[PDB]
Amino acid sequence: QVQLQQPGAELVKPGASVKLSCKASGYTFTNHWISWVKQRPGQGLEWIGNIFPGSSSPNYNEKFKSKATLTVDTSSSTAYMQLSSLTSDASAVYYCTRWGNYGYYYAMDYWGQGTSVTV
Amino acid sequence: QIVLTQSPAIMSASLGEEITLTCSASSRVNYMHWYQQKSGTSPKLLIYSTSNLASGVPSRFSGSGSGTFYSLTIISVEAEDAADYYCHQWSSYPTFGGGTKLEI
Amino acid sequence: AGHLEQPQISSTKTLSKTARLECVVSGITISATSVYWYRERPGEVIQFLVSISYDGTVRKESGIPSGKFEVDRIPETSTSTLTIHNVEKQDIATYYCALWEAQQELGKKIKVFGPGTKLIITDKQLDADVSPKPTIFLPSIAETKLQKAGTYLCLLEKFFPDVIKIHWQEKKSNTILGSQEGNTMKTNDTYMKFSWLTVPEKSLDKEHRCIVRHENNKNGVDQEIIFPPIK
Amino acid sequence: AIELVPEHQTVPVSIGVPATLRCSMKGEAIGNYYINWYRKTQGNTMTFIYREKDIYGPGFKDNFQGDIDIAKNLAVLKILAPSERDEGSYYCACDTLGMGGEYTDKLIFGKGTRVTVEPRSQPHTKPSVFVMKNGTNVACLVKEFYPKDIRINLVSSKKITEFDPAIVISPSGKYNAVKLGKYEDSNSVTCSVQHDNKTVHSTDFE
Ligand SMILES: *[C@@H]1O[C@H](CO)[C@@H](O)[C@H](O)[C@H]1NC(C)=O
Ligand SMILES: *[C@@H]1O[C@H](CO)[C@@H](O)[C@H](O)[C@H]1NC(C)=O
Repeated sequence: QVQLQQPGAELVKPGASVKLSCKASGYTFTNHWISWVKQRPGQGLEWIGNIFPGSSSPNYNEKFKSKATLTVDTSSSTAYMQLSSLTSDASAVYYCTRWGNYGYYYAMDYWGQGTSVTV
Repeated sequence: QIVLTQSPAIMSASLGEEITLTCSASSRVNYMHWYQQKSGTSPKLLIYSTSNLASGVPSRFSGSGSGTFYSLTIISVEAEDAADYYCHQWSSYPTFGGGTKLEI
Repeated sequence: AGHLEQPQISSTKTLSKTARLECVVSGITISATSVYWYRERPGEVIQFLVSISYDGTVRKESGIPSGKFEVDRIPETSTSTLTIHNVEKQDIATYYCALWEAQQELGKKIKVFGPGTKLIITDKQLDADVSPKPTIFLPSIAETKLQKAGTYLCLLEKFFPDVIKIHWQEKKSNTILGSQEGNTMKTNDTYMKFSWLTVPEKSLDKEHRCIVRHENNKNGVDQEIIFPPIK
Repeated sequence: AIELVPEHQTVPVSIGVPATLRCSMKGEAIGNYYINWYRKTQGNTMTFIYREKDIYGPGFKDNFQGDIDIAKNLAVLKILAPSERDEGSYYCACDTLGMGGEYTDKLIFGKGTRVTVEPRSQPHTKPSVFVMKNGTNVACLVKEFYPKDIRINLVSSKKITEFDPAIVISPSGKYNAVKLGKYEDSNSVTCSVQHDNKTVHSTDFE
């Protein structure tokens, strides 16, 4: 039983910035990776980036490196995402996932409910 | 870098017959994972690490694959099984499949 | 305290042909203890391959069909040699040799591993100037005089096997120097690589050379290119 | 058979904070066997770290620490101070101790954990770009920059092939870089490297 709380939805103006926050609970936050996945209507899933807790310069996708910035706070036990310089087509659903490690071999076993962001 | 292609995009399977969902790769991948996303719900994990079965999943969901070609099998098709299925793998960074719709 | 040493850091051979891998025990005769071999296929864990003991029994594991990679030991030169028969794509892997050494304390032993060989199999290689081609880069004017430190660049190119070993050490001292390098990039036909070294004032008044270890070097010896001393 | 599965296939650690690594023993019992640890910092150079009972390698007693737990049935290796030299992939090995009629004493390994290191935060510093060449090949040397981001170009660059610069970490914590280019003409020319805001030139700095 692991929970990955994530807000409902957000609506922002074009050219603005959005901060999406995913809060983890239950499991040990330090051990497991966290990834952010973007989903659209009529889509093929894309991976934006991932971040190990207590780390710097997390890995980013080549199509989201300039627009996405992932940070974590061990004290807050939350994972944050920042999206900037948005466009018309950057309206989708963004999920936060937890990577199982021992025998799962980095499978996103627990998922967030997702945030629907439209502009 | 591995390209995961799922064909066909939309596949029709009548209720009651066991059918296999297939995920193909451009290169060799060690372990592959399968996700089920129903209508208006976040994706779930069914089969983790090439046919190991995730907790809370009915035992009739099993996978089969090796090398490059991987597949997922359902023993019994039910009404509740309508969803969209993706295949995921880790090769120093994730790579999701196209996604196939399962309908009754 | 003898450390295993394998003269070849890479091995390229024609497909479906015999390949021979050897590792020599430094300064110590093997005597009673046995010599082991391991294999690391890409994207896989290393697994024990063969073992030869003082009696002479050649141990193996599951699978490992007989008549493949016979292992032989030479007490005359303290050399254990493994030769692969009918090398193939699945045979493409990395090979290590190990042996248990007994500590001075009773009942404790440590398994020491060789540097590895990284067996490589490819298409019909051509021997036209596959040796690395170097290029000396002299430090620029008003750089060492004003920074009190020196920088070199050992440019290298046109070597076919994937792995190459480059390290820097001054002519008068055998110990190696802490060097920094950039990974190789794919070129038209082969690879290229450059490494730069920083030398303090104490090593400034010395003549440096760039040591490159490669399987396809001329005459099977490490290539040497001399950097004139800063002095 | 016996399987050892490492906890993470990759885990970044920073300089100065201790870290732990665990290899899981999906087998009969962790207590019966002997657990080793190996490091491959170089391309293929294996480096023994810790055999089961308080016998380390050369110079690894101070830096590293090993321990075995029974209830969780794992094998824990603790790094007390990560560093650039400590950056490497670590392997967990299982000693079979032999059986009643088995004396091969082989090692059963697990997959490596690519442990990458990242420097501690320090104030930003200017890179002293130095152009240097020999013939038609030129490689300007930006030497002492801390930030990771960098934008590059070569003035009057007519080279057929462009080479990606290499970013490395100096022992002083400030990254080093080299950008190289071979020109078929106009070899005699300097290099310009823009870092942080605006531009930095090898000209008028030489
Ligand atoms: C390799 O091929 C590329 C593209 O065809 C070319 O630009 C380059 O000059 C070639 N390298 C040679 C001829 O050494
Ligand atoms: C810093 O960069 C901005 C644009 O990125 C520019 O407007 C500004 O003038 C720069 N600062 C200085 C001191 O030049």
